[PDB]
Amino acid sequence: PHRYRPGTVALREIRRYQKSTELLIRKLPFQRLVREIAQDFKTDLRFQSSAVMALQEACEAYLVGLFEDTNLCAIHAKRVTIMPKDIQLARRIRGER
Amino acid sequence: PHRYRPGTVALREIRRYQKSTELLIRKLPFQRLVREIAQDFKTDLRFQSSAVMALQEACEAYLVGLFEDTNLCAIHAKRVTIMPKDIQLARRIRGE
Amino acid sequence: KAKTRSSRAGLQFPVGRVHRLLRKGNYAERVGAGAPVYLAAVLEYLTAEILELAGNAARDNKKTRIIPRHLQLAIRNDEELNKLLGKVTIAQGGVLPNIQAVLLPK
Amino acid sequence: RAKAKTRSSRAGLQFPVGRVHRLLRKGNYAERVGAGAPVYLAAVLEYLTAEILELAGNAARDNKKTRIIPRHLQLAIRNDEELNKLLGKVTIAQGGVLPNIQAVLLP
Amino acid sequence: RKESYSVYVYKVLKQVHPDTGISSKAMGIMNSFVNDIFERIAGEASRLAHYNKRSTITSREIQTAVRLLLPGELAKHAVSEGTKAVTKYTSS
Amino acid sequence: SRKESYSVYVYKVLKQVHPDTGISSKAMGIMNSFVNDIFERIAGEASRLAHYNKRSTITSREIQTAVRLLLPGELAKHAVSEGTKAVTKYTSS
Amino acid sequence: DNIQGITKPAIRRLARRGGVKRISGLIYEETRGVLKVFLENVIRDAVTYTEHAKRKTVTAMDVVYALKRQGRTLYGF
Amino acid sequence: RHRKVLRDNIQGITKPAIRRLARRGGVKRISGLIYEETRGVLKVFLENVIRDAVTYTEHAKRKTVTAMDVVYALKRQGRTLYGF
Amino acid sequence: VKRNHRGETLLHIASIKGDLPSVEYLLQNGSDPNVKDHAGWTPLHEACNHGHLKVVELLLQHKALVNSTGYQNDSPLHDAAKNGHMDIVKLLLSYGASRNAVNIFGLRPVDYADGENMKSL
Amino acid sequence: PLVLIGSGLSSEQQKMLSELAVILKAKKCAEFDSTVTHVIVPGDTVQSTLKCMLGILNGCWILKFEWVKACLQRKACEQEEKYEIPEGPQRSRLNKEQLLPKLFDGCYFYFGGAFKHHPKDNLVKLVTAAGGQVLSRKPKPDSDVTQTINTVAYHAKADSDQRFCTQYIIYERVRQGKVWMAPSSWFIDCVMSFELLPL
Amino acid sequence: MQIFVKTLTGKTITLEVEPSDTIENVKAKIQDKEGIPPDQQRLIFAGKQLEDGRTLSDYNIQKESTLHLVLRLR
DNA sequence: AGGATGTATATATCTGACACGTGCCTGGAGACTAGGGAGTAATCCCCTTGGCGGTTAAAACGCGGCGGACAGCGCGTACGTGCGTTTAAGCGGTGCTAGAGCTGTCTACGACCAATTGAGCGGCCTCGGCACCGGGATTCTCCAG
DNA sequence: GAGAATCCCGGTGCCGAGGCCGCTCAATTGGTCGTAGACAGCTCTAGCACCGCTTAAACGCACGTACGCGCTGTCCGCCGCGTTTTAACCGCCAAGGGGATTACTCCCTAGTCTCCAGGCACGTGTCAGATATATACATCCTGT
Repeated sequence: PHRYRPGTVALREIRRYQKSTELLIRKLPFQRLVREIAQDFKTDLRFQSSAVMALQEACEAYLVGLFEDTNLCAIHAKRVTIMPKDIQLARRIRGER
Repeated sequence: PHRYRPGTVALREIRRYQKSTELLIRKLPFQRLVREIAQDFKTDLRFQSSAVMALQEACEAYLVGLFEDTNLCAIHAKRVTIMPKDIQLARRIRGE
Repeated sequence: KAKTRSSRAGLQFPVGRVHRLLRKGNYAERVGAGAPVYLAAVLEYLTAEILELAGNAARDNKKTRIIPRHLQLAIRNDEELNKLLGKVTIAQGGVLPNIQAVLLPK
Repeated sequence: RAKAKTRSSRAGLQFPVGRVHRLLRKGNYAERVGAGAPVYLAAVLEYLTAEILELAGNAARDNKKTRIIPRHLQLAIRNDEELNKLLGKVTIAQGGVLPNIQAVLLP
Repeated sequence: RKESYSVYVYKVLKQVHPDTGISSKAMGIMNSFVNDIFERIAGEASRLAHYNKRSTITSREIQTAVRLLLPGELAKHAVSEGTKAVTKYTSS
Repeated sequence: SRKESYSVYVYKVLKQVHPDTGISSKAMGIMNSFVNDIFERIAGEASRLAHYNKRSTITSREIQTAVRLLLPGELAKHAVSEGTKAVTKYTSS
Repeated sequence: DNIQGITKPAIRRLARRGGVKRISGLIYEETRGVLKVFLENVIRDAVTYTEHAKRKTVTAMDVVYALKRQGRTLYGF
Repeated sequence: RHRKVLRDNIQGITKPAIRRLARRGGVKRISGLIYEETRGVLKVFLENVIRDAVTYTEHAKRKTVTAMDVVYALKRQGRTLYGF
Repeated sequence: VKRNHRGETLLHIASIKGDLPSVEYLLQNGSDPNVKDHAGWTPLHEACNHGHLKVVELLLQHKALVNSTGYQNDSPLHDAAKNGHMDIVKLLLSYGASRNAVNIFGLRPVDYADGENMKSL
Repeated sequence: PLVLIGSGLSSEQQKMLSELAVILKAKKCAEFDSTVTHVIVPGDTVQSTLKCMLGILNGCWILKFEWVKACLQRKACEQEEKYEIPEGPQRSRLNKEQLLPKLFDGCYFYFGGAFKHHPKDNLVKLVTAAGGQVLSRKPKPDSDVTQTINTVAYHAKADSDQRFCTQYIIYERVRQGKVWMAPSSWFIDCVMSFELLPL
Repeated sequence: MQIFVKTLTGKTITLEVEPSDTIENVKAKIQDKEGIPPDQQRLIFAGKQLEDGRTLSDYNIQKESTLHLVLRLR
């Protein structure tokens, strides 16, 4: 057997995923989530395809930005992990209550 | 030789200044600052009396709003004071 | 006689001035007849709400007028008006009082 | 009647001038539009488009390809200092992120 | 000859709170408030009337504009007040 | 006939600034929305600048001021210049 | 209950694209909450725009306008 | 027909003024290097506002910056002001 | 050395309005004659610009620089021409005022005069 | 009002300079402030550190460690103008002590590419301390904003082609109109000799 | 001193002049190589029309600059 | 410092997306006329810059001592890495009604012009609510037991 | 249990809110005219519900190694208070640039026929880029 020590494969993942462009979250569960949320404001709604694609793109952008801000906040306090307090602080400075 | 201990006068000043409405930036220096920058951009200007007051109000509200989030970031790291690193994290997260 | 348009609708805010401002402000080619009788009511309701909540806090401090501090205190305690006016600065107002829970003495 | 010479040719432009005129008149921006505004608008728009498409092709020829896909426009936009503050609230589709790893995570 | 909504605010205040008054540095704030809300609502209604290939800015446009701009609870009261006013006006 | 686009006009500028490159399909959509955004912004600013001073038209000066307001840094001092050139080639014909 | 379709590895991949290196164990629930709020707002505005014009199909321009009303322009469509 | 100027005037915004602003903010203990940072931020903000104000003024062929111009500038940036 | 709000020292105010005994006292008491303001002017500059000959004489007689530059790199001769005078030009030229220095716009002092005798030199 | 600053002294030498200044009772400085009107350089040749270059550009003395030794021995005030590093960082003081313009008074610069041997912020600070200005886009030699500039550049030679053409592109045909192209070596040499050497 | 002139069809013509001439001479030199008559040409430089009767150096033109040429027919 | 896993090169081949081509229908161009928005001169008078001076509220300089920030070392549990097992995403088919677009008539709603009259703006003017000042009361903190 | 600081209670003076008057300019009434928006009606692009399968990705368990979090010392940086030196704030007088209105004459833009070239939907074809392959070689660890 031969192992890498902790903290090495993570850097490889960082380098890989920051160079591609494919979509990350799967495609069918997102469709079902959107339909189940929107099924409380009307009754017989129908969706095109560009609609779910656009929603997915915007959601991914939002979450990636949030995680960048959280990481900066975490490093600011002499740590390397991230925890819920960081998400709360980032979102409260931004102005989203 | 009576003497308070460090930490009490600050709370009193907080309570006093949070319950009063008045400008605290010494008008005439502020006027000269605005005129200096204006001299930078164009030549031989002249200001009304209301422009300077509007600018004073806006530029005080901005700084108060910044210092609140600075204090939050400082508390977040198990400290009581503010240093010149918190301002930068605040301005970075905000988007400026 | 002549029954004015704002008095046959039950309102107090005007109805003709809004018509003129909608017609000569470059918003569309034509403005219908039931267009101002809605804007007037909405504006009146919002103003009544704000003024009532301001007068209350004005009374709770042993005074009989309204100065800007009272409007500032009545806006930042409503949890539904604080969202509509979030990027606004009232002149000659102030800030709400709150000290954090850690900096207090033991 | 003489031979027709279009308005986009007298100014030495490539964007249209008839289309900009028509869209400025039937969009309710004012009650009457001058006869010199469309040319100004067309010139400005053409300059911006040229400035972006010149910077895209450099990053295109870097990775040894002969087309322009959205990743290249994202790179070219996010790597300049003035074109960033103008488009600082837009998100390109099928784009990505700039490479940046913090310096207190390396071995 | 300038214009200002400085007489109607008085009537609303006299009918909600009988014995009170307004200082001069507090009428300008109400003026600016009314003007800003007017501009927001009318602008959104205009854009919504243009996104459909139509030319008249009717009442449904204002309804949808109010339902988009104002937050949750205030919307129901606002819509009810407007509808009551309009139906009383068209009845007579 | 049907919906109109700005796609026949980006290709020409491309062939003029870079003579050996093409452009994909989605990139054309990006470049086709980028123009509409800027158009609407500039027109909307010129309208209000005409409404404040009690005027009633849109002329070249309004567009000049609208451009100088909402373009940052050294992108103004270039664009303005370009614009002027066009008008001077127009009145002289 | 369909919020569980956003699994654990998906959140890890988004985090990696962010730039983080070590994730904690109580970070997933908060992510799901934030996502729910965002989607709720956008979808409600879109359905209002759709119901206005007397239709029954949410199209792409509706979502584009809904995102534009908050500062998320989203070129591309 | 000469021309005079002004320089080095950001020092009138002294130390106790920054302290009073911080007190109204909510802080309790202040370090000894926040002052230069505060002055820098203030200068940047004021420049960004006065530029647009002077542009509006020079459009209408006037020579005095009025009160409505600062209001229009601040509304352009993103922060409105009620009172004038 | 308590300066004004514009940069001007006491010698500047003394020079901008001829008060020769005051300048004599101020100089004998000790005051450096080469101190620029916020724009870049020097006492000799204003002295030669407004048109008082005796003050230029007194300043020159105490080792003041003769080719110093200022706003947009204008020499004393530049102002002495652009306004129009007779005596100060002769005095300066006798003292060694450079007649070939150039300003930021690329012009020479000869290009800023109107008189025939002025253009003669 | 003498001040002090160091540009390569030793730790023991640093303590020695501290003690010498204390004996002189003058304010010291670690970060490069504006009023730093004295710089001590270890060796006997003008080095290529950022501090020494900023010192020669702002204008002050560049003295050697022999002066430190002499001040330690004689214990008196000072004796200047005997150990100044000659031949090139001397015309700068002579230029600043006679009310003349700065070096790059009327030039425009643009940086572009990847810089490895030297960072970017350092060069930007050097340019903005010299007297010129920095640009933000590439100066194409066919645009109106480049052709409509009338600013002769002082400090050039008597009559040459570096008097009407004053724009530069710097990286890490040589004159197409009014725009040049030059490597970083020419810049960093131009600073440490106080003369716009041609081409 | 060489000088470039540019025409709306996208071409470049080169000329050689001295810095004390007059616009009429430049138009004559242009007609000596183009063919258009010297009564229908108008030149543009730095956003302003040029009149006939002044010297080149008055408008601050130096070596290796560019002028634009426009006709008057249509 | 070999041994073992990734990542980069180089070369086959192969399918589906880009660049060019040709009828032809709707929107841009040349030539003319009628009316009102904006460019250009004069002239009245409100309000911004530049000085002078006495008085007292804030800014600048210094000192002795305590609470907090930054660097050490010592435990114990929560998260990173490689495996073998079980769930359901993605691809490619085919049948199908519901709802988005287009077209052709025909009528109820808003721009436009004229004549007559009350609401809302500018200026005067006088009494009550608030700002400013001295005096006992009561709450809150620190050294000492 | 004492010191300083904050809250009430009268007490005099002073200017800005709340009414009031003529009159001027926009809102109301009473008409006609040319054209958007409601409402039937027929054609056909695209979205929802199914089925089988091949294989990439989500679940579940084990072991051991950094990293989070709670202690205990050492000492330089910042708060609080009293004396001295600087320039803001207030009230006052004088001179001249430029913001707001008012008129008169002319050049620039909306509104209408007419005809000729620039741009859109539809076809058909050849080359740049995505995939499978062997392997050449550039980091990462554990042993000594």
